[PDB]
Amino acid sequence: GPLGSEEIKNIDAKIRKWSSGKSGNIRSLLSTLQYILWSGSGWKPVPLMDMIEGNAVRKSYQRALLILHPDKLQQKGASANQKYMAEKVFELLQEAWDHFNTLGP
Repeated sequence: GPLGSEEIKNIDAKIRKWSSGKSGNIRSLLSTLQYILWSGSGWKPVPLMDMIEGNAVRKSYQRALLILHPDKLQQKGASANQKYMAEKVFELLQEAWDHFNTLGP
């Protein structure tokens, strides 16, 4: 159910399994979003070879923002649990974006 404890803990666990060994790495997260997002989020898969140069990374990041940004989800009428899942994924994406723009991989 919306914000149900068992559902939320299950979402937590899926996000942990998905993000493991990817945290801080923007390409690792972007290249695998299709494995964590729900159906018809709008995400199109993007292989590592399409996110090599800086502007390609930035473009793919923009696309992820436009899906996962809490304001966009609210505006798209997402469910409470969708918003919860997105907030966790979006936190990971932001942390990785900041690393990309300074240290890289």
